[PDB]
Amino acid sequence: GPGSALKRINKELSDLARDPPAQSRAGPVGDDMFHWQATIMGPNDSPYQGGVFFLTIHFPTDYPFKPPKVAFTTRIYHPNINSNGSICLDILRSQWSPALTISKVLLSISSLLSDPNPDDPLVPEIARIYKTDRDKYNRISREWTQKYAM
Amino acid sequence: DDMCMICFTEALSAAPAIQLDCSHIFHLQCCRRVLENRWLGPRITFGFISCPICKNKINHIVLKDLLDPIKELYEDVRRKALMRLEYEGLHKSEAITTPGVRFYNDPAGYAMNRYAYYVCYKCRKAYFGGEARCDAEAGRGDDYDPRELICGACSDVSRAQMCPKHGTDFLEYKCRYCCSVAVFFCFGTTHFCNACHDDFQRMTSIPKEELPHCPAGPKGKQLEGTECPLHVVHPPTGEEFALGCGVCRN
Amino acid sequence: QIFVKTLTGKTITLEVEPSDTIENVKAKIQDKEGIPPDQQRLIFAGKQLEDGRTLSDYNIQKESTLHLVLR
Ligand SMILES: *S[C@H](CC(=O)NCc1c[nH]nn1)S*
Ligand SMILES: [Zn+2]
Ligand SMILES: [Zn+2]
Ligand SMILES: [Zn+2]
Ligand SMILES: [Zn+2]
Ligand SMILES: [Zn+2]
Ligand SMILES: [Zn+2]
Repeated sequence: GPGSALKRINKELSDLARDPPAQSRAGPVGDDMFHWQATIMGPNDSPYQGGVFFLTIHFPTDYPFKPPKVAFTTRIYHPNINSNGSICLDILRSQWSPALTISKVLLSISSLLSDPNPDDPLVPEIARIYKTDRDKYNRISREWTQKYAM
Repeated sequence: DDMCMICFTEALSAAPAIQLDCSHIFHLQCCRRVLENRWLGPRITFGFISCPICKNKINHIVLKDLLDPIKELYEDVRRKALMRLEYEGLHKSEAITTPGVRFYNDPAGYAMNRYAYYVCYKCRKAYFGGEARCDAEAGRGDDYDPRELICGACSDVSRAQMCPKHGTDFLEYKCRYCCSVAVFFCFGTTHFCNACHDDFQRMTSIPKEELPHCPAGPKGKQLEGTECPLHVVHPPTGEEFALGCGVCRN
Repeated sequence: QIFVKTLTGKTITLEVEPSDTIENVKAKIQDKEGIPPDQQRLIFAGKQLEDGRTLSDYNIQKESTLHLVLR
């Protein structure tokens, strides 16, 4: 049951740190194998460049039939991540498949920083700035990157 | 390899396995769990029935017991959604008629994306719960109680005058506290929209005359302006009100 | 020749010459599993590939792996 979820979490870990996804680290933070920490580096081409961003990950008892709870603990200026570090990502909600792995989530989150989605935004203010004034969006993103993520 | 691509815990060689109509192969026992769990949270979605891999619907003789009630719910919802989209006059919508956008030529697809449906606990049919917000879609998971989801007909607190065309099949209520279609029905008396339910402790406490008046947003906001979001006359915020049949005014 | 992993593991194969623009690799992607270039992103080594750059713009060599993520 949870022993099943655990065998799967250990597999994902072993698979991971022995072939990490580009610009991310992730792993258990204690002896509790259901609670992970992760980092995503700001992608090279983005205003987040050079930032290190910390995430929290909670795996459910019936993984991977339910997705993990994933959040930012680093403050970040982005249309699809709120001030609580909640991420608007389909594959974490309605579009979750048990075929997905943490590698794929982190890769997916990283892409989201490379390229935000303003159309159905979680923070409609930042969404607006992005669509109307890009120069501004970068400045604030980089500025936030400098305050919070370096 | 011989790895089961649902639970990466295995080679298929290990226990009961099956090949879906789609072609690729999984543990029988894994496919069943995927189909028993259904969707995440209260709002009916059908992501879970596609193939982990090729994302064509999962199909098999051995799985018909699970798939059968699902196809019927999917049918029910596709039906209700597509109807609502047409009535709402959004089937000609540009997000359907533009080649290379997500739901090009997919009116049903667009509508089921746009609308939020819930399984009623009393009867067992889907009912409409409003446009799907993003804010609800990065909120809780299943820290919710299915007994509190109840279609308009099963929560008729306003002994409402039925629609001659569609009986009570598409009857919907206002949130008690704002100008939104309701989703939940708690303490067998009180209809709440998604946001107000989240915050029901507060909402219940606010004195009735201190609530926002029409036009009223969730969680106590006063929306600017003069036209009601529901395009209806209704009693002041804080009183129950049956909105009527959902298709026939939309 | 190079590969393309979908998020959900499904791998697909393409014949390509270096100078191939990622424009037409998104196109050559449609020809096989039939998705609109306009919905698909390509990720290589954590870089989101820009439409109309070559592959050896990105140092993509014989038998490399990209990832298709889509909105
Ligand atoms: S989590 C948030 C919704 C969102 O960010 N995106 C929805 C979407 C649909 N197609 N592309 N993005 S409230
Ligand atoms: Zn399995
Ligand atoms: Zn398949
Ligand atoms: Zn009912
Ligand atoms: Zn009617
Ligand atoms: Zn409300
Ligand atoms: Zn109103």
